[PDB]
Amino acid sequence: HKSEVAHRFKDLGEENFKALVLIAFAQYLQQCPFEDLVKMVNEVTEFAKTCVADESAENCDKSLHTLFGDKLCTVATLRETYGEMADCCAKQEPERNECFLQHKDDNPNLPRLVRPEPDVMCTAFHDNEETFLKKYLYEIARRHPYFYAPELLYFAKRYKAAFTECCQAADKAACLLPKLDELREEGKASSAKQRHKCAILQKFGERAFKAWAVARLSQRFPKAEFAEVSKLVTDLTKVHTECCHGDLLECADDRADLAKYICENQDSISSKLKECCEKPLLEKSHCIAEVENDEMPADLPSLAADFIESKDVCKNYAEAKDVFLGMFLYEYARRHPDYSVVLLLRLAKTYETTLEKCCAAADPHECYSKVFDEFKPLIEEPQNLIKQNCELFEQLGEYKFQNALLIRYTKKVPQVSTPTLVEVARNLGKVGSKCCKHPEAKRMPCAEDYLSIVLNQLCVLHEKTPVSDRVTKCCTESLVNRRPCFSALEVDETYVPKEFNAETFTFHADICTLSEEERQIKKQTALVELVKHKPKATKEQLKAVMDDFSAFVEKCCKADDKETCFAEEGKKLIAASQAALG
Ligand SMILES: CC(=O)C[C@H](c1ccccc1)c1c(O)c2ccccc2oc1=O
Ligand SMILES: CCCCCCCCCCCCCC(=O)O
Ligand SMILES: CCCCCCCCCCCCCC(=O)O
Ligand SMILES: CCCCCCCCCCCCCC(=O)O
Ligand SMILES: CCCCCCCCCCCCCC(=O)O
Repeated sequence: HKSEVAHRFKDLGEENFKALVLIAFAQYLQQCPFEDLVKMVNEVTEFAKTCVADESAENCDKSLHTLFGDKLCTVATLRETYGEMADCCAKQEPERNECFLQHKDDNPNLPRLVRPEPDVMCTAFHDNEETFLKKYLYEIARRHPYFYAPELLYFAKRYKAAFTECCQAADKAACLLPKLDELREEGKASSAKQRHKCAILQKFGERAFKAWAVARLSQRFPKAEFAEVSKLVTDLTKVHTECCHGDLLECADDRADLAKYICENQDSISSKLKECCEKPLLEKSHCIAEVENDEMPADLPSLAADFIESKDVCKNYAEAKDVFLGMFLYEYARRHPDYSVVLLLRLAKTYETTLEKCCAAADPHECYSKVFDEFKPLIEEPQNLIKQNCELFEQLGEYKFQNALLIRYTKKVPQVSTPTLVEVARNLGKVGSKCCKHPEAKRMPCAEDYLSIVLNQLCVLHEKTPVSDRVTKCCTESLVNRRPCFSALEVDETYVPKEFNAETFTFHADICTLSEEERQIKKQTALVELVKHKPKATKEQLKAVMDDFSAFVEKCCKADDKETCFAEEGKKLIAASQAALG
């Protein structure tokens, strides 16, 4: 208890310490140059080593909050660069750290991070490994100031491994670009999934978040007793509140406490944690969050005894409605690791609605008896959408699946900008690639994890620049209704076709040389524009026009005179297409 900074140095070790301190300063000091933060991290590291040698030395006795805040207040250009943030230095703890948190900028004005050429990256990696890796760690942390530093650190070690492996290969590019791409997607998805959990907490409140956490922990930890899940759900909520406010030291400490609690009580929680509970303090929390679902106990009774068929259902409910509803959710969820969390919550809200209505009626048991009937169609709707979409994904490419989604979603919401329709259809295509490789036992949770992210992204974007009442309705819907609401969108009956623009459907020989990704984006853009222009086109008409386009590109990219034929065969393509459509 003597030196917080000594204790975290000894626990983390110097290399992790230095990294996290760099991430933390970069999350706060987003416009400070790399060399200035490196010098702060080395001074903080020197000071922490005085506390490691003497837990009683000067200032070693201070809160990490206090030490962190004082270091920020030694920044010479604090007022010049960050303006009103420098006024936090005029306060004392805990007001100062509160004031610093109040001034973390969610979207700094920083240019997109452009990935250098593989050979350039590998020369840089070989020439100064430490500086190469620390600099991009800085670039990411300063652009992602709420991304949990220990997890940003876990990604950085995977990036290091990819460089170490691939800067061996003869084709550096063919090894490295696929590992970097997958790491980036997992990075972005991890950050999204955190933002989703903060939106549940922040937009729907503590009850909705705790319902969400009971279901998810009950699927993960099915041998856990309900009181043990209730306890974990309380602690989860404080971790997420702090993490959501973006207070790294408070969040880190609530996580370490919960990760120590879980590891002291494995036999009450899960047989899947032995691995995770061997790992250092730094990762242990993170390993737990990733653990595989435990096998559920054999010989579980059906839910009907307690929830459905018992005398005492209305009595037990009315005593403590949230506690009984929480029990139902735990019993349902621990039996159905194959259900989405949201599906389980839709069932618990149906059960709740039933008991509200049935417990007031003449024959309560007559009324609440039939409830499992209303559950079947709730379960079947997401299972059938997944079946139908994965069948379509299997029939078509990943790429032609995307094109099918672009036609579908453009006809439903043609007021959405082209670039966004292309990025939503392309991301949805990627959810089909990822989750259709699961067996149906694991599809619904996969689809939930990745669709909720796409839908949060879409709703954030739409809140900033709204274009459709129907999307506002779906985005402001209840947590359980959002995805069904988007699923219920029909073809827009009222949309005014977009006016013909020859420029939009004119191609050049440039298309032949473009990268695959970029060629696919140029064609998917034109397909959206075709649909905004001919929204009544049938799947036969659009398919006819797209195959003529495809024959036209295959003809014109192999022609003696590329440009002439792109121009002349282009005018014919446009004319035939207009006549055939609308
Ligand atoms: C996506 C996973 O469900 C993460 C999980 C969780 C579950 C429900 C709501 C929030 C988060 C999760 C944690 O984030 C966690 C963090 C620290 C310590 C233990 C944890 O256990 C966990 O299951
Ligand atoms: C201690 C945990 C008690 C949890 C309360 C369970 C209530 C489940 C009812 C369904 C409400 C789901 C929340 C939502 O509307 O998003
Ligand atoms: C399989 C990905 C292709 C994209 C669109 C298909 C969406 C299927 C909806 C699945 C819903 C699961 C979560 C829920 O219970 O609402
Ligand atoms: C402006 C975005 C396009 C509108 C569609 C939003 C994305 C679809 C999300 C729901 C998809 C679930 C599968 C479905 O039922 O189509
Ligand atoms: C009315 C103007 C008509 C012009 C042609 C429209 C072009 C849209 C084509 C997109 C089809 C891509 C399929 C493929 O990959 O080959």
